[PDB]
Amino acid sequence: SHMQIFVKTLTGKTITLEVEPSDTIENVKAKIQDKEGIPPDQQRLIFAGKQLEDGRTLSDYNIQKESTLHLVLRL
Amino acid sequence: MQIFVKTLTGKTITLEVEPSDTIENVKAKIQDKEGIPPDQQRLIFAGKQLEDGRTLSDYNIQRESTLHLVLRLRGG
Amino acid sequence: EVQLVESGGGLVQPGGSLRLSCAASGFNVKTGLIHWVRQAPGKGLEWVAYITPYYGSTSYADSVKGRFTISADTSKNTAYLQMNSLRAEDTAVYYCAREYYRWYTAIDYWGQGTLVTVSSASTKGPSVFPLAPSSKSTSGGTAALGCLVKDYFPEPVTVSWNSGALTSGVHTFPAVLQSSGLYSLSSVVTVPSSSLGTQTYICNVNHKPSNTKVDKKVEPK
Amino acid sequence: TQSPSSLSASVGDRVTITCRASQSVSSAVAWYQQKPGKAPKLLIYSARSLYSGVPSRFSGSRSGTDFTLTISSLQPEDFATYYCQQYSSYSSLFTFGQGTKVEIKRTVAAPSVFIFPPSDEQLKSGTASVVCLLNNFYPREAKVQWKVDNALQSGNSQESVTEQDSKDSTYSLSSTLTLSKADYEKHKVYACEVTHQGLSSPVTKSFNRG
Repeated sequence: SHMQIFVKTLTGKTITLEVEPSDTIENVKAKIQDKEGIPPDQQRLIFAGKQLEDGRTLSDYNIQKESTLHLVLRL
Repeated sequence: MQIFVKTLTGKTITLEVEPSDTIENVKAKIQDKEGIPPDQQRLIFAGKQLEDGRTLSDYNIQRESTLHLVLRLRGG
Repeated sequence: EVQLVESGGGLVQPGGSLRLSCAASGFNVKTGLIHWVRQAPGKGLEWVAYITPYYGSTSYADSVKGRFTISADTSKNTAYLQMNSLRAEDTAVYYCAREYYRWYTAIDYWGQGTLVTVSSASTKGPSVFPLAPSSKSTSGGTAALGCLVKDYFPEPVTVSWNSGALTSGVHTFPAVLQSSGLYSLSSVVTVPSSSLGTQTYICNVNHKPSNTKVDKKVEPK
Repeated sequence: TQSPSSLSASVGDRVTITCRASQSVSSAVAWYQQKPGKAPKLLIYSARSLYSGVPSRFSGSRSGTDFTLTISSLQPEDFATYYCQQYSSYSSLFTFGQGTKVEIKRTVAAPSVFIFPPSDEQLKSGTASVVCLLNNFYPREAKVQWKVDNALQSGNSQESVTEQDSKDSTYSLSSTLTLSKADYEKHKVYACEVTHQGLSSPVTKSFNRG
């Protein structure tokens, strides 16, 4: 069932996440909030150079096993 | 320089590259002989996964160094 | 454009064997996996086997494991299903299909399927009998007439009315497997009452597995 | 292994098919739509994401251990059979669930009942088939009982039903009663008795040998 993905900040911090392929971008951010403390309100995730929409899924964007995302914060 | 790419069948393949050659360009070189698109290729060295943006010299790969290849045939 | 074309289907005795072929085009089979999946007439889908052509690794359903051998030939771009120790319950349409990593386990392209029928019964041409229209088969402004296509093996059979002219109001019923182990079906058409006194009616039955071809005129009784 | 189960619905209805699941099996669940005579088509992959070209009225969801297929408002072309597919990482085995056939609900329509005596051609072969036809009825459920000189028959007849007609949403049924010429010749009244929701009481169509 579960996959492992990486989330890279631009501060040079890399966090490892446990996600299902079926997981939604919203749950991902909620998992980021769960262990990191950063609000989903203030998160913006990048994969293959594109921003990921909340209502869609990991699989929507062909995010695979041990793929890497970037996390850009908003103000 | 010369490097070896190792599969999972044990069928190790030879290769020829420069240090300035990108990771993307290496996967394209394996495609030319193996027939597998770069986006289905996962390349490994020293324990690290290799990103399609760095060069060979970035991860500091030398002549006769071994790379490990994982194929994305099943997703999930 | 992607295509999968299966072949090799047909008739076998219980205990016998048969080889299915699955020719692929518009893509290379070594970039993913190929599956066989079968469907018994009137029943659900059943996964059979898969191969990953690039490595040669296989996997098999329980109901099939000790007797089927899936395999691939990369140079021909074809995949095969070698079926041994065949039993009646193996009767089905067999599809091949492919999974590509991007669809996370899901099967995205499927062929139209080939028919494998396993039975001790001998291949046989159908007998065609008229279903005569009459007062016992009219309601209001229309009459029913038909053909009974009886005692044939195996499927399929094709029925056309008046060499293709009559296509409206035709009901060709699904064939039933009789107690004898042979197939029978009905083809009926409803036509206006008053065309029975002017038009002739001829059903055209083609049974390719036995090269039988019958035309039967249906007169009113 | 089995026949699909049937769901009756109207154009515009919301339908939620569920796929019972295990802890062992992976959450990479796929859904297929299959129409009579044709191959299955992929709708949903990875439990809840849309295959290329699938309309938005199709969605997928994870109800804990179980997985669901939802069609928010049913269109005429959505009336078909649906299958879930499961995959286990431990065994590498794939499994398709039972399959659900969604058919079109409409006002109850009684059948037209016709009967056909055996042809002379068949009678000379030493066999006798009587065929009883049920035309354009809804719903699909009907009972056809054969009668020979008012003896109720069983185990000498065969039944077939057509797919729901795509234009008027009715079904047709053909049933054949077969006897030997001899046994046929020893009796007079051959009757087809039909029970259906659209009938006040059973309708009988009969004929006398000859």
